[PDB]
Amino acid sequence: QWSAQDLEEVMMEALVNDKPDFVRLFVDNGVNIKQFLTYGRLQELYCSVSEKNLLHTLLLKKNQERQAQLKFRF
Amino acid sequence: RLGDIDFTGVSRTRGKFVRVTSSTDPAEIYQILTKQWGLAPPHLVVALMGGDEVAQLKPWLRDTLRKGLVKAAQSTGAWILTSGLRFGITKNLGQAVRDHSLASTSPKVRVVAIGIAPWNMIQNRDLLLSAKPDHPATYPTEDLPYGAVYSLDCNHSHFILVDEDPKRPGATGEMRVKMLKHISLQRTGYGGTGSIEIPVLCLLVHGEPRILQKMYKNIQNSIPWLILAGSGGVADILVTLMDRGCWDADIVQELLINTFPDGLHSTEITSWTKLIQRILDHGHLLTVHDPEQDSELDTVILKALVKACKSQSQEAQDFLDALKLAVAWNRVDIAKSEIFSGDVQWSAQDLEEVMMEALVNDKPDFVRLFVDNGVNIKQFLTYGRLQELYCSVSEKNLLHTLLLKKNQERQAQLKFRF
Amino acid sequence: QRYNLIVEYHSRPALAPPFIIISHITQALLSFIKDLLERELPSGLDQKLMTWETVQKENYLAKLEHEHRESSGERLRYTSSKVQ
Repeated sequence: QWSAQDLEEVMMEALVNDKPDFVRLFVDNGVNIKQFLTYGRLQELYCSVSEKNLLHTLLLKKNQERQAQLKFRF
Repeated sequence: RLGDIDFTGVSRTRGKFVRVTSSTDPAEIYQILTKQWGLAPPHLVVALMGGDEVAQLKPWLRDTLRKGLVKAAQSTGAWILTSGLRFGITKNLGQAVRDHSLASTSPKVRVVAIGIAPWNMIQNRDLLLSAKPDHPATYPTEDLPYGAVYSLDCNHSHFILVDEDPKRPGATGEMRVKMLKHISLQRTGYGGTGSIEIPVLCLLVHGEPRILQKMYKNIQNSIPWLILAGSGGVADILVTLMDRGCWDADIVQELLINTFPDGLHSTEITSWTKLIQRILDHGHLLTVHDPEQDSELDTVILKALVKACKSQSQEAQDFLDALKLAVAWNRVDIAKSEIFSGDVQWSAQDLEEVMMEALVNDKPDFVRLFVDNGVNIKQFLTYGRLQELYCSVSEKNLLHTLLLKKNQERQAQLKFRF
Repeated sequence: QRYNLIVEYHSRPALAPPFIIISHITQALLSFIKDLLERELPSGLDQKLMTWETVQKENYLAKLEHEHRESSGERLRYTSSKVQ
């Protein structure tokens, strides 16, 4: 038996590590994205980027610009 | 006790309902369904007889079931009799039905999800107790856990809320059985000219032993039954017993104990054993649907209906209702394999009406089949019949508009439409 | 390019210059005193259109998957695995 609360951590792990098949499997097995994806969780997803892809460098540039103009990495 | 419900939530929807007691005549309920709520007599009735158990369908089996049911129902006007409570497989079926209703280009063909639910299991019943004829009652939708009280599904269009019988706590089951039997004795059309007997069918999804009496009563009413292979409950028991081919008291008792360990009552176990034996004794009314093998719910529905008809009798008139169903669903292969296979003698006069139906509704495969089975076009196609074919155009194609323009010109220059 | 031209002449006032002066004066006077594209829909119609688009998307994806299952390569792979 699989509950939504059980798969939350595993859903996060599959979502961060780019495993679309497992995301599809978990969604079909009771994970309710409406329930699961809060704004805090979306920001957590944005923070845990691979640090080797374009989005990481772009967000780093944006953060440097914000700091120069002036908890979570992004 | 007629009223309307205005569901409040993510998606605003309006739903009708009527209170009814276990002592009512089902004829009144059918009359209000057809006339008061304007529901056309269905071309197919499918009743869900499970899914309220704690254990639920496997997600792949669940989505295949809803997809197949909706796809089979969309062909004609179908009713999906469910316990209209937001829980389990019922919620998914209601969601699929409403989604299909919204994206349906043809309002003529409609898939209606009727809900028959007990009064004692309704949440916030006093909220809908108002039911002002001018002002529909406001109802909030809440996805409650298993528990013992649920909330009415927002996606179910119409409801039949039955009161609990003071004698026995099976008022809803008896009402469902009587409704199905009464519907089985109606005609698909407004008039009995091109109308068939409404094909009523029950689908079993992970039954619990408390439904065996009602299932047997339905079988005694001579209505087909569909069993999901992977459902989990009594469905697996039945499919395994069919696989074995024979049922013995020890074998079925062992299966009952293994599948449902919680139930430990010698009298109840013996009664369930007898009920299973009596249910399987019919056999012709039982059909197994295995999505892992067939995955075409319409095919299994048609096979079950024709099997029931063939077990009933062999006369050509009896098969004629199943023949019109096959014509409606473009199941030339199923019709050829089941109806037009040796046993049934077929005359030219028999197929004339069905030939007309297949010809008008653009079913070339059935036209070919009927021509090869004795229909003589030279005999069949008279000038009057050709004019009848020209009159019954789809009203949505170019020929209809062109003929309408020609008729308007003829009338301006100045029985049958064209 | 034709889309761009049609949009531009859709937004344009209805009188060709040098007459345009009249339309501009009318527009300014009305603005001081007081579409076929980019229309907003009622909530019910918007919801129905969203649902219809989702249903069409599901049908399109199902058609893709079906034509993939009955592709020659997929049939061969299935046959090879099953015969083994």
